[PDB]
Amino acid sequence: LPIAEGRWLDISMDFVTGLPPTSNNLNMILVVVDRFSKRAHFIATRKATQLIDLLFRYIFSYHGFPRTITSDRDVRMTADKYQELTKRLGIKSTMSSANHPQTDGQSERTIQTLNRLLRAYASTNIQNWHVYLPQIEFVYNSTPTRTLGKSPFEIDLGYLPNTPAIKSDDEVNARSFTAVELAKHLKALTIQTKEQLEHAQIEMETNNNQRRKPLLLNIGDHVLVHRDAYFKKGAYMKVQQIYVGPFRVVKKINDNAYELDLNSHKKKHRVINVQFLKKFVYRP
Amino acid sequence: SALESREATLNNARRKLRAVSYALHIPEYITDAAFQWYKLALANNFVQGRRSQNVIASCLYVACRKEKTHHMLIDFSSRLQVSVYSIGATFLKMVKKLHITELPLADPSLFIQHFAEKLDLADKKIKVVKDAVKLAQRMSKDWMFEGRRPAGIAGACILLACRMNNLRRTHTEIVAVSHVAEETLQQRLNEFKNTKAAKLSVQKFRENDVEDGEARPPSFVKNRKKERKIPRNLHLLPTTDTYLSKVSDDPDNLEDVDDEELNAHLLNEEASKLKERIWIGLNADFLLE
DNA sequence: GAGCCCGTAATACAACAGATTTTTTCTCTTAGTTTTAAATTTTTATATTTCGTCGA
DNA sequence: GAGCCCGTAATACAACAAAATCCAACAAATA
DNA sequence: TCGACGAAATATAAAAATTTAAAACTAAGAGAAA
DNA sequence: TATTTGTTG
DNA sequence: GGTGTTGTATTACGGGCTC
DNA sequence: GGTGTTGTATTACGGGCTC
Repeated sequence: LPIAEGRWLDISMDFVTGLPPTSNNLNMILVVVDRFSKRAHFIATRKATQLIDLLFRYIFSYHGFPRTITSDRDVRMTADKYQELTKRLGIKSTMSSANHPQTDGQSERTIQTLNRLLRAYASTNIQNWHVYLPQIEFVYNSTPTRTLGKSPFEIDLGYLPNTPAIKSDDEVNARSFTAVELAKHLKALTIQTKEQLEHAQIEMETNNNQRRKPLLLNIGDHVLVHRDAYFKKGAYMKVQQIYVGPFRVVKKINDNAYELDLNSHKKKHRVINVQFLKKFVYRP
Repeated sequence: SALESREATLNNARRKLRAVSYALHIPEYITDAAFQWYKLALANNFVQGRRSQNVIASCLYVACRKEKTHHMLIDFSSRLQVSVYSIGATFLKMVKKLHITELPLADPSLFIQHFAEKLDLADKKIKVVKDAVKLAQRMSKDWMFEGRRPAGIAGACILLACRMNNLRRTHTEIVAVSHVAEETLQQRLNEFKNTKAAKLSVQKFRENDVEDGEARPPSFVKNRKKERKIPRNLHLLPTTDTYLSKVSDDPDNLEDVDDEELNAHLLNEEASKLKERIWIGLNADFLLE
């Protein structure tokens, strides 16, 4: 993904569908972490209704409205009622394709870290983890990461409130005292965190693309989709033959995907990331 | 849900409205106002049993009329058989139901600026349209055009402007888009010829046109005198209850109508079989259903 | 070094790791219900439209 | 070269990849 | 080929009085898809 | 003796 | 427009000593 | 006693030419 802009403008959205239920008021955990600062959040839903915009609004609008939402094609976010709200308000939607959760990313990596944290705080205390969920997000917020090297409080306005001890390169370290000069401090943090995000991007690209062969077609081919995101995710995979027909491509929607003319009723989506294509080649 | 059922109906309304607007060539805000009027119509327990094109045509017309424009009901009814006056009747019914307020004026000056490009066009498009609206502005204040089909008065004013100016065009070709009968058209033309002295008709009409009074509409001439020549007091207003009490509704009053009616209330029974012959001849299968 | 052709031939990389139903909203599609307004008559004076016909 | 301590500090490697039902079938536990 | 008239179509406000859609409104039924 | 209930491809 | 991404043991590279 | 293992595109290394 493109790295960032000013703070709290790109937001990653996903959630795990089911947990061992609490007392019958809460069922699953939704997360909001911004692409820039990776700030944890505690959205505890009920596996939901069209009132998603209520809880989501109450928990991001604490900070403010973003520019784009990096999420999956989930029905609570594909959500024609909710999408028109974003089009009117001025919020884009990346909407990662069917069974390709890699784009969500920061939220997926956070729920990876949240799962370990939730296991740590609810090993002997199942069925009431909603009390510990703010502790989960506060612990995630106070712990520095690796790809940025700073705590997500420090990536934002740096006001780690606990202050058990002063960090290295001891200074005033009290951003409450600063009143008008916060602009230069946020500019400095933005510059160093932007170059750190670029460093994380290039490091990821180096350690991943050692074998990733590119595929650049962009027009006029007869590509396939090998029975993943073509049929249902709930459709069972077995020793049944994989004989998906030769489809067609009409548009280059992105560098790493191509839209297809799915010869079905609608298939409800036509965006296929390159991890399912395996371009078909004919012969006269 | 209750809110779920509204969305499909509104989507169908939007699809039909956009389908008609694709042939009507109306701007976006007119369609937006039409859709909000359709929402108001559904909020007023929308008239069921009506054809879909009627209500969307009424909403489109009231939206295109709320801002001064040029579209006419014939354009709404221009698909090979539509029966325009039924659409007009549905619109008239929806006037009271939707309770239209701040009614728009009926002035044919904007009609000419749209009729100019099709029939009787001009090289600069400044002369004939301005001449027609200039003559129409003063012909309106003479109390002659009152409820007389604004398309017809617009076409008549265009013909008058063509007559006073120089334009080699066919007289009968205007009925392609104007859709006005020739009888009322020539009636309005020679009405203008009667009400004008024709002092400088060949060059250019009079530049100071003032007719204070002095003229009457033709319908006033027809039925003011109510014939052919070739703040009252409340006591002067009697109640009609005494008229109903004058005729007796008594059960025994069955013989007060003897004015040879008693001999001829019904057909005679001697000709009942004679009637029945031609009845079973013709009016026989008309009853078996 | 410096590259090239081509002909063999090693070479890390990934699939086999029980498979299926549910769970919670959403979104077309397609058949059944409900409320309501409308197709042919009297009719009454008013007016304008559009045919329809007639005349010199 | 040759190795060692120590102190940072990079570094590929794998986990988030929806959740949870059983299917068929061994053998323990009562009553 | 301009003038001269006849005449149905509407509104109109009621009472009415049998059939005809007819479009909102529910409600399966499939198909997505984390 | 039928209905359970631990664990495992 | 729209398409990975960090936590984690594990391991590699400079000051200071022996040369 | 008892605990990975090959199919597959992909890529690396010798004879023969130019040096």
